[PDB]
Amino acid sequence: VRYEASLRQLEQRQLAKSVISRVQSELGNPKFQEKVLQQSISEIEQLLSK
Amino acid sequence: EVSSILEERIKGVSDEANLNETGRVLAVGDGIARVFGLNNIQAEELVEFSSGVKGMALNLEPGQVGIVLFGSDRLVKEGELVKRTGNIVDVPVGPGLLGRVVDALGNPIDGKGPIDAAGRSRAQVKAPGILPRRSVHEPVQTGLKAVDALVPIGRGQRELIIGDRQTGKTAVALDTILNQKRWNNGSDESKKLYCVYVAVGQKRSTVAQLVQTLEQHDAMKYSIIVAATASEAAPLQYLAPFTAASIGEWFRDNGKHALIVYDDLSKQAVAYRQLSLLLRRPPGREAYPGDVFYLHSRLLERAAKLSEKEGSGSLTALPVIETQGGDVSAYIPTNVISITDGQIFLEAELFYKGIRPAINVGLSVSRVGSAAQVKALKQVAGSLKLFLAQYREVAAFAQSDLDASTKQTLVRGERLTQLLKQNQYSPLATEEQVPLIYAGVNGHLDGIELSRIGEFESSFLSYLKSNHNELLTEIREKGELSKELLASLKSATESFVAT
Amino acid sequence: NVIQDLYLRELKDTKLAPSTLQDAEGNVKPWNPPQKPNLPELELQGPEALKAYTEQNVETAH
Amino acid sequence: AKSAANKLDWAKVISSLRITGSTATQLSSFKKRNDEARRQLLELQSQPTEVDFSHY
Amino acid sequence: STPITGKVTAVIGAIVDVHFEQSELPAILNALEIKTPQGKLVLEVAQHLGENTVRTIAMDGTEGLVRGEKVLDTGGPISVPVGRETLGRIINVIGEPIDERGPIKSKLRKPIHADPPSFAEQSTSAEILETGIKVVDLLAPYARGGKIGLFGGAGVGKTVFIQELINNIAKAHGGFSVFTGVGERTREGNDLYREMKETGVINLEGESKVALVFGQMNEPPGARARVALTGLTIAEYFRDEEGQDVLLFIDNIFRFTQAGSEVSALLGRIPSAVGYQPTLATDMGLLQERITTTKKGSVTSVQAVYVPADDLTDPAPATTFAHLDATTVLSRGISELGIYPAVDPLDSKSRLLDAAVVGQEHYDVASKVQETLQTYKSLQDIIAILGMDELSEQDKLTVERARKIQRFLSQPFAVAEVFTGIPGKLVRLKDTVASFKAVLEGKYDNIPEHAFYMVGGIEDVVAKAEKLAA
Repeated sequence: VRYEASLRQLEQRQLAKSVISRVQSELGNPKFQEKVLQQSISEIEQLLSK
Repeated sequence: EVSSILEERIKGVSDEANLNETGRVLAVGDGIARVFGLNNIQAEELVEFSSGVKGMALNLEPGQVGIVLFGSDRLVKEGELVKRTGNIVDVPVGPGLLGRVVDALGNPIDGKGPIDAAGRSRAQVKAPGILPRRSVHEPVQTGLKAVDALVPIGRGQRELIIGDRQTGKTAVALDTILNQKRWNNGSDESKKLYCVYVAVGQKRSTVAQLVQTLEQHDAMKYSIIVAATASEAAPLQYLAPFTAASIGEWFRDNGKHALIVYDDLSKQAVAYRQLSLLLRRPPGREAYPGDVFYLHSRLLERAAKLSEKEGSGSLTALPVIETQGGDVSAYIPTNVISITDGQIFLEAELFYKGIRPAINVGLSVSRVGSAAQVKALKQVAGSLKLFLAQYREVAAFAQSDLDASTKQTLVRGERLTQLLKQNQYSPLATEEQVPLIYAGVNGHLDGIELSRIGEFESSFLSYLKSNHNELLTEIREKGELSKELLASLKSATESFVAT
Repeated sequence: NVIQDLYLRELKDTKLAPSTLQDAEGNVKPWNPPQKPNLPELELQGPEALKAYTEQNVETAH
Repeated sequence: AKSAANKLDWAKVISSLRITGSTATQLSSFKKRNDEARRQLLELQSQPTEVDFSHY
Repeated sequence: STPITGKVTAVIGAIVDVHFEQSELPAILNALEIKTPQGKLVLEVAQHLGENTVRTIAMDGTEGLVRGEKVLDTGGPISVPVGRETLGRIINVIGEPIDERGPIKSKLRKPIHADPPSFAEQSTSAEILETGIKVVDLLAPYARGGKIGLFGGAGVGKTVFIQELINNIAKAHGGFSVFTGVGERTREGNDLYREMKETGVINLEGESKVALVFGQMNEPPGARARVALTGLTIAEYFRDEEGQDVLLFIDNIFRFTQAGSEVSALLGRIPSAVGYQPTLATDMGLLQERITTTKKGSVTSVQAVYVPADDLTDPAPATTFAHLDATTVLSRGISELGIYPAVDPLDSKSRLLDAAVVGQEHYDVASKVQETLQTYKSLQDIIAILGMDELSEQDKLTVERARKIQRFLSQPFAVAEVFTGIPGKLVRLKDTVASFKAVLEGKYDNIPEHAFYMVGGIEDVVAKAEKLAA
């Protein structure tokens, strides 16, 4: 059970570092541009609701 | 897997970040960010940085609002956006923290699930009024026989456990908590004291041992451990007893009784010293801030037994003060002694001489005292106080040809001193405290050889348990010692004395 | 939105490397084997004792 | 049971008191008494006899 | 290099203020490097003061500095080199050698600031380290992964005590050790360097089971502060990354207190009680919490402390006194009596002393030893004035046993083959329990007091009884 719990913790932190690799992928892509448009219009809609 | 659940939770945040008032750090040095913005901020309000740091806002100055960071300065840098959370500090309160070691914020440092407790209520609130209280009369029994007899403790009161550093000050305290398991098992919710141990400045390894010991004795399920460890920041340490008190309020308000052990306010003091100095407020007497009296007093009058219209409840407290050289003359001890209603002063020499409990009987007083004493135990230990008084004078008579009376006192007294030894981490039941002391009172134990006192004690208890646990249960449940019971006890003791 | 992107990217791309049972064996304590019935506890064995006890203590001290 | 054995043991100690040469009878009795009390601690030192394959 | 270019504005001692440009953003706890003919001066960023004007602390000296001088930013806490190639190499504060065995580092460097492991991380242990020093073992049982503390007054052979510990425990020990010296004198340094080459713990060829971090008090207070941080991270690298258990050793942490007090004052943070920094407690806490038994490893720190004028009521020793697991106090009187070690055993308390924890026999014996010695001390006043012989025969026998025991504490030391000439004694824990038990039983009250003096175990005690007899 002890190695099982350790392995679960280890898997999540390993997969966390794989997420860091995905973060670097997102901020490179012109998904960075297209999601900025989405965020921009979302802020327009949201802030207009204020 | 579990990762998927977290990602779903992240998808579940997307909230409009229209921060009505933001701030920008102008300069951050020493964990004292000076922020430009925060126009309508409430004092002591919780602020969230870009660094994610949490803070309180002790200084609201006109040009800058001087946040005191709870967080580390490591990520903090100038210009950092300072979102105004807009909520003064609050912590979950409720029975959700039973068997939960939590930090001040409420994060479970033991990670025994995210704390789900009844409500989150603010850290500081002012102490109960005159009429919102009714006088103490309900005992609380710590299992430590000497404590229960020499300085009997009650409910919703303060009374110190002031003693020398690392004499297992925490051990003396922990013993009380352990005995509360017996009463906790008991149905009445005044008998259910939901203890709160406030581990202040205590290294995480030490508290881990504490937790482990508590787990061994299965005490984590009435125990709550508010933890501000050695690493935990001076704001957290500062607000830690206040935060803890609020948890206690839910129980108190619910009319239940509970015991909060602030250990040690001396380390709380240092944190305030650090804070005051960092805000460059002049440090009071003994370089401990001037409003330390005010700080401690604000906390310590929250320990109170409420009135019966306020649903007869309490938050009993037992502050622990660390006496650096044993100086109760030291500024923080003197202040605290004045504030509180009783003190118990453990004696280092006694500790060294292996007398554990190491209590200095003279320098221990309880003002509530015998009002909150079991009647049975009161009867059979009024005598004990007087005997010990003589024994103290006849202590110096241990340097010999002595008056027969004096020599008798010396014998009786020595046997008593050994009787009041109670090996650390083993509480005793009240129904078994009372017979033993009665024997000593009747001088039955005087005859028994000192070495054979120990053998006598455990044996006597089993002998009593076999011979008449009818008597023991009767004594326990009546809670009084009737002439018939004391008669039977004298006889029973004689029978045991014969063996 | 980045929220969607993060959600998408992480979930989709999730990489789990599995670890051998053999590696687990190293990292865990392995089972201990049966204790065996063995000899049971036995006293008064042999008529060596019987003759000895009868003969030795055929008398009490006067 | 063992309490029968031991009641008879201590009765025999004070009987052996009245005689002599039985001054090692009581020591044999003491040894068996020891082992009876030991066996009780053995039997009390009975940890669970099966795996907790329910929870664990 | 980095756009983060600052021009010095004020050299006001170690405090050196830099004026980074508006675009550029530094951060607290960073490390700035300024190329100088005196290597690269490292400045640790400790405040932001506004308009990207920081107040930073120097590590190296500040002579010849020119205000206006371009300042590169490392970009974060000082980065040492880490590896298993750190073993048997002296590492200075910035990481640069003093052993002069060229590039120290495996393939890694690490920052010297790191966080103390959380409550969840903490893993408790009741394991018992054995010193092999009989008095220490019996009357102050040590613990593996502990935080042993060599509290004492002025230079009680502080280094000597550590050397003995390294001589016994380290060689026996299979992990690594880290010897960290905070402001230690270079005479002592040269002796230690030589000494651990001699004991071969610095194994000239092959791996060394110790690593070295020698700090000199000559180095400015700033460097004195972050030599401690450096050493701490090395131990963490061993504990964590190498996974092995370690035996950390730090020397002298009062020097760490003094250093911290000084740069607090210089930072303008008005020094608190007895001139000791207001941040003393929290700084201690970061160091101390960082040293612990994790699930990654276990590290047994032995930290020397200098108690000014033997006043432990002074806040700085007293504050440290709380944080340490296994205290010992070295006393001059006992030293003068010739006993090596000089510990006053009635002034030594180790956390492990719980009756079943150290074993009931060990405990019972230790209660008896404590009483026997305590009896001699209490009776010393009576023996002194009233006279020796007026005391009870029982009391006198206890005194005689105490005098024998007192000199049975005297263990001649291997590292005092230069301080006494007489070789060491490495006495097993079980052997010590047995031999002390025997003495208490009075089985060797036919053996002279001086036939326990400066000799080991029971076998030796008998041998010296015979030797004196001959």
